Amino acid sequence: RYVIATSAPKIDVSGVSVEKFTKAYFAKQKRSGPVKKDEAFFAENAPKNALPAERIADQKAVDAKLLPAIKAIPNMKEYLAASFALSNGDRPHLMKF
Amino acid sequence: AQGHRLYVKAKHLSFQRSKHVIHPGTSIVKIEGCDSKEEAQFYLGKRVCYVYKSSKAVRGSKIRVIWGTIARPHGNSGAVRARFVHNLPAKTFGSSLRVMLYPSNI
Amino acid sequence: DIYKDETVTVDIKARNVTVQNLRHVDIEMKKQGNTIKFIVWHGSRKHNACIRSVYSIINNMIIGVTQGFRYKMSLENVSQSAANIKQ
Amino acid sequence: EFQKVVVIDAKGHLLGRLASVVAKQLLGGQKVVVVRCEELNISGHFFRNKLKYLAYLRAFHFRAPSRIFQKAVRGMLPHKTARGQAALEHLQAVEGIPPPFDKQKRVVVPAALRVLRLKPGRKYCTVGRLSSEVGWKYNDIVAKLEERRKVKSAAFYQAKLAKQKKIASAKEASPVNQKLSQFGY
Amino acid sequence: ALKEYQVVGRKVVPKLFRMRLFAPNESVAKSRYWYFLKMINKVKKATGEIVAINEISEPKPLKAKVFGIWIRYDSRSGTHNMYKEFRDTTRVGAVEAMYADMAARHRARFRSIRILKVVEVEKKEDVRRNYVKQLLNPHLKFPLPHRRTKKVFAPHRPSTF
Amino acid sequence: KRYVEVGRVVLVTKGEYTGKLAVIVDIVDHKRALIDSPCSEFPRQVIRYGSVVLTHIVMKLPRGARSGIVAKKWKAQDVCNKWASSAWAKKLEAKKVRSQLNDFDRFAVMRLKKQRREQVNVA
RNA sequence: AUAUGUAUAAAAAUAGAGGUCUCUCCUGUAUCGUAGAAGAUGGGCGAUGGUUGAUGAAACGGAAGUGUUUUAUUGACUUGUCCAUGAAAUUCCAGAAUCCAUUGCAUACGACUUUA
RNA sequence: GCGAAACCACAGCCUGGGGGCCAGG
RNA sequence: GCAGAUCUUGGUGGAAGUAGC
RNA sequence: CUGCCGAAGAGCAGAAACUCAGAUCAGUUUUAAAUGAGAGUUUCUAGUGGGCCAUUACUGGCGAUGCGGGCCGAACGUGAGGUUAAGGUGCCGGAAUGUACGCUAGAAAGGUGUUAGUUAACUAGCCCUGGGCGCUUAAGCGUACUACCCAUACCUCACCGUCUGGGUUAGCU
RNA sequence: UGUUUAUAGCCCUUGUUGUAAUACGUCCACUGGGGACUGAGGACUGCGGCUUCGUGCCAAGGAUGCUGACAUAAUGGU
Repeated sequence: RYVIATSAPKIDVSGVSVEKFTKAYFAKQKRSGPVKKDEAFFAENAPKNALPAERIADQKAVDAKLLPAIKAIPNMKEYLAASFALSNGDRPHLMKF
Repeated sequence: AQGHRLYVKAKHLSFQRSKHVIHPGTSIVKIEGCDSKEEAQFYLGKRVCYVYKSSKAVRGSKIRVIWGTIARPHGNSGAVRARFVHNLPAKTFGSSLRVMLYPSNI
Repeated sequence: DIYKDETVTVDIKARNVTVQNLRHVDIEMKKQGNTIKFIVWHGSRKHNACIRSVYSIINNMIIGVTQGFRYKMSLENVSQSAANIKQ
Repeated sequence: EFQKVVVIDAKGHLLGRLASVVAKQLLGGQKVVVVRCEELNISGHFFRNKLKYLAYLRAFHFRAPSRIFQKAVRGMLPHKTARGQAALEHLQAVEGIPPPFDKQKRVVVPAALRVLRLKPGRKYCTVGRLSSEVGWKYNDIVAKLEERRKVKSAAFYQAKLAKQKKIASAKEASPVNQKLSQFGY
Repeated sequence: ALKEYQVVGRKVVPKLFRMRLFAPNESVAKSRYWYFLKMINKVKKATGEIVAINEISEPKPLKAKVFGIWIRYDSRSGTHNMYKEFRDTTRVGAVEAMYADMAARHRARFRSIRILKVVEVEKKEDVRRNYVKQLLNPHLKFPLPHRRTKKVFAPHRPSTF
Repeated sequence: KRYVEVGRVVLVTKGEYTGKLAVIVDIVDHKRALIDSPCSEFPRQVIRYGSVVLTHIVMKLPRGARSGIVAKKWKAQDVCNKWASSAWAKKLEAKKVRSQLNDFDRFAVMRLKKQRREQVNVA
């Protein structure tokens, strides 16, 4: 409900495995943080939630499997690097996405 | 030119009312470019909001937003009826609202 | 009337029939050849009354321009001036 | 399409139609400026509005065409309420075209134009001439100032058109305009 | 919209009376027929019955014709007879013009008007109206008048030419 | 230069035939006219002048011509590509095409007009 | 004396105007600007470009001219074109006046004219 | 310097229509 | 079981620092 | 304090007692049965026996009755949503500066003012004479077709209350 | 000016392409979406439907499931 589906030509995505992306893959870290009653006071133990390496590796692997598909067809690289924004005279009820 | 805008400008016209009785619970909103009840069917269910200033730094900001939703068309000339979580103040007649594009179906 | 059209140059720019003016009454001029086809397309009886006056006024101005003579004993202007002189 | 400030050339517009259009805009939070209010037109012969005004003369009696239009808008607004008085302060009706406004685009209201609303041959009065007969005495200078502004604006248009000629010629010169002209631009 | 309706009826071997009248729908047509029959041959509405109610279309709907309509007016005095001619492409089309015209000029209502007869005059000589004759001239050519044509506050003044 | 007469070709601007191109065949009265078009999807109908604009093009046509012969007359005098010759049709078709682009095609036009503005060479 | 790009300037007519005997109008659904970690960091090709911030100016704008240009620099960006790095776990939307004094051209009293 | 009293629903701009109501000034 | 009875009793107002001595 | 019933303007309102779809009725209509409703009685015991408006002495309405419109509409528990009546959609004001057809101040007779017709004379319509702003191929007048606005009204649901009817004991883990 | 499809064509009747087409009316226990309001009830009992019978399943005697934000706040009152 928060995406505009455009009529731009589709990108070849069949070449990247997607079955690993499940509900558990995107879930948030369950509340925990095993702590003892001397460091919770004087609260300097909080680690950071920096994205682990395999998330970066999966992102890079997806980029490798996606870049040739977007490079071959013209204007894809500049289109995706762009941003969508309305201006005066643009009427969304009449513009065909 | 600058862009970064994902909303359609709208005006808070008035409340729903008869000649002498007013209903603050429903508001009349005129959207830019929507001039018929056929085009007003597009904006139904969208989220309309009223954004204003204040003085207290609520979470470190002077901005305040009253959200809402477009409910149905009103009349023939593209006016719509908008329901807001808090009824809009009467002093905001002719003010400028923001009709976001979500939830989207096109 | 449905069509009550009637008859130097006849240039009808901005309803001015400069050979003169016709802005006062909506009747067309159309400068049809040497004549000025002074048309009325479904107008009003006032337009029919004006055209009979306009046709004579245009003809009198054209006659006066070509040869106004004296007629002691500018057409309307001369007659009004003569009446003013007499008064 | 609405914005914050609009300038309306009142020439060829009817008094009631334009005021009603203006009043609805003002109550919607839109600041409206009406220029050349002495070129406003009124349906009916000159004497009809003339007897209307002298009956009004028989309350403050104001003769200026700009304030004639201002009264017309005022009756179309809830002036007794704080909301109406707020709307009225957003309206700047002036005669002629002040220099701050002659350098900006001026829109016209098709729903109020005399050509689109009056049958040809219908007698019509002009507010400027009507005002000049009921006490207003500034139409000579207003008309004279209009000619000077019109002459200066005409020279600006010629300069703008001359500059437009260069870019217009250079438009089709570039082959890109014809390379992908199929997009409709 | 108005519609032509052929109504045939008779009192419960009584003679069958058929006539053409213009009504918005069938129910108005049958009541109108009964009222017309009541004032012609004095047949009671309750006693009589309708044997056939059929709708009539225009055989030549895309051909311009001239229709002569004879009707009975009810006025302040309530007694008047006129005849008027209309040029259009349908019998029902002229009737709407007839009703619109008389409600305009003479301030009439649909109930006070009864159609006496409507005929199609195909002879130009038979036309008795100057406007109809002028419209039938072989050189009919006139500029379109009364043109005059949301987006309020247009940017440039209308051309209107 | 725009006289409502038999044979003049008109453009419909109201109803479901907006943008369709038709020609007057007969003058019903002072408020209506009968039109026709060679295009099959345009039927023979009687419409009012409030829905049309009088195109300056004029075609020779006998009064009361049938639908089929009107198409032959239109083909004979080559009204097609003659209406398109005028700048009026070019602007209308360009606007009609400009109403169809998706976001990609609009972004292509973004780049195209960027490739055209950069020169601004003047003497 | 002290506010979400806040963009768009001829006149007059709808029973005609503008531009070079010819052409156009029939609305702006148009035109200018519009990709960038809210706009990052580099390299090449083609023209002397475009956008500007700060100085230095000169010409114009008097109806309410508070704005228009021409520029001479300086400091930046430049997507005109094509490539190279970075964005992430915000892991689905939120120095005067007066009093006091003084003048009588003024005066019921104030006020005014004076000086003072 | 001394010092009341009666009285007080509430208050105080006009015109017209039905001193506050309606529409205007 | 109070809002009123030009209710009863007490207290306190505007009039008013007015009229006035 | 809340609830329920509720007039009048002998009759009208309840309470007990009985007798009850296997009973009679009706501000109704057909004919010379249809349809709705369960029908009644003895007894007592409070209140009133004004007037006003309108159509034709009658009939209603006002009065004990607020709400939408400005007489028309509509009989009222607390709300949500939908839809409407009357009246409306230029602005004030919620809603089409809608579409289409027409006429030109407006919401006894006169006129060389006008538009359609009848046989120079008459007929019909508008103009002169006898809520505001504003409006003029209307935002005036008439007809037709759509769309729109909103009542305490209509429909759906929730909730409060009252009334009517039904269930509920070897009190079953 | 007068004529009868020629170097335009038009009107009327019949046949034919004919089980035309379309508009209108009406119907489907045909179907695809968008928007808004509501979630009363509280073990099973019922009426139905699929499923071979199934403590089977189901949109069938009234809402559940999946998530996110906050305690220095979110939210609601005076």
